[PDB]
Amino acid sequence: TLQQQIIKALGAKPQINAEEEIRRSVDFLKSYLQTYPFIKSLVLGISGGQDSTLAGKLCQMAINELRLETGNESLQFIAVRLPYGVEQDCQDAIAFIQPDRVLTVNIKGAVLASEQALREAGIELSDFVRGNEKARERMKAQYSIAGMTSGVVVGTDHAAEAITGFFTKYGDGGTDINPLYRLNKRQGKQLLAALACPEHLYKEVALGVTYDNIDDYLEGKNVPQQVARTIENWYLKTEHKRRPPITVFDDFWKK
Ligand SMILES: NC(=O)c1ccc[n+]([C@@H]2O[C@H](COP(=O)([O-])OP(=O)(O)OC[C@H]3O[C@@H](n4cnc5c(N)ncnc54)[C@H](O)[C@@H]3O)[C@@H](O)[C@H]2O)c1
Repeated sequence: TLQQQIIKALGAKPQINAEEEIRRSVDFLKSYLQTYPFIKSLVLGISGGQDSTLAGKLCQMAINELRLETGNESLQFIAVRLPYGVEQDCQDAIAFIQPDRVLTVNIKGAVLASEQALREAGIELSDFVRGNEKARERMKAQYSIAGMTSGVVVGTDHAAEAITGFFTKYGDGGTDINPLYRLNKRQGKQLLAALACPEHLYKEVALGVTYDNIDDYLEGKNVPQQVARTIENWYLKTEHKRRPPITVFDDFWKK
């Protein structure tokens, strides 16, 4: 079935062991850094939300262990705050993660400058497109930081986000390494609980579909037809976001 097909593609499991998944992600990050020694930093945008809070904690753990085990003091986890103009949740998240370094880059100026350039070209952006434009400016800032600190950009994408394609293409979807990929929303909460994360940091989505509906679907459970159809629709519609640019050799799009 299509549901079983999606579950397999995203690597989702019905249930997981929190401790095991935490270690899987941490050792994944550690192993990558050990394989490419020229990498000295992990860069991640912090928003105060569940996903980035979890990913941030895992990145700092990976760095903490590597520094102790290798004695390499040049390794660092860099948390980046990317506000659009003008924090409590972000501040609480930062206190929980305890990142080596915190940078704050206000993206408003660049976004306004981009729109002025487009306006002079005769193009006026809608609030909707502006939202994706902001996500791409955030991607730009993180890659510029990575470029100057010999780092890689960590992403927060996971199964509950990938299934609907609810991320900006080459925006927050533009990252180098995604340690949360495979986990659904509630499973992310499970890991945060095991990490003793402040409860208020992790506790609808669209067309009457909630995260519980999405997680149940990903866990192989039976959900209402209306819900299942909406989910599967979003998935098929956004396949282009989960693959590299389309070439004459691809056939996944042919109907
Ligand atoms: N109802 C909801 O809750 C809902 C629904 C949809 C999107 N969103 C949100 O909106 C943002 C995503 O917006 P979006 O996906 O339009 O913008 P996007 O930039 O992520 O994707 C749109 C771009 O992808 C390319 N594209 C579109 N269709 C294509 C196709 N069939 N083949 C190849 N390329 C194609 C085009 O360049 C198009 O401009 C996210 O924040 C997402 O969460 C929310």
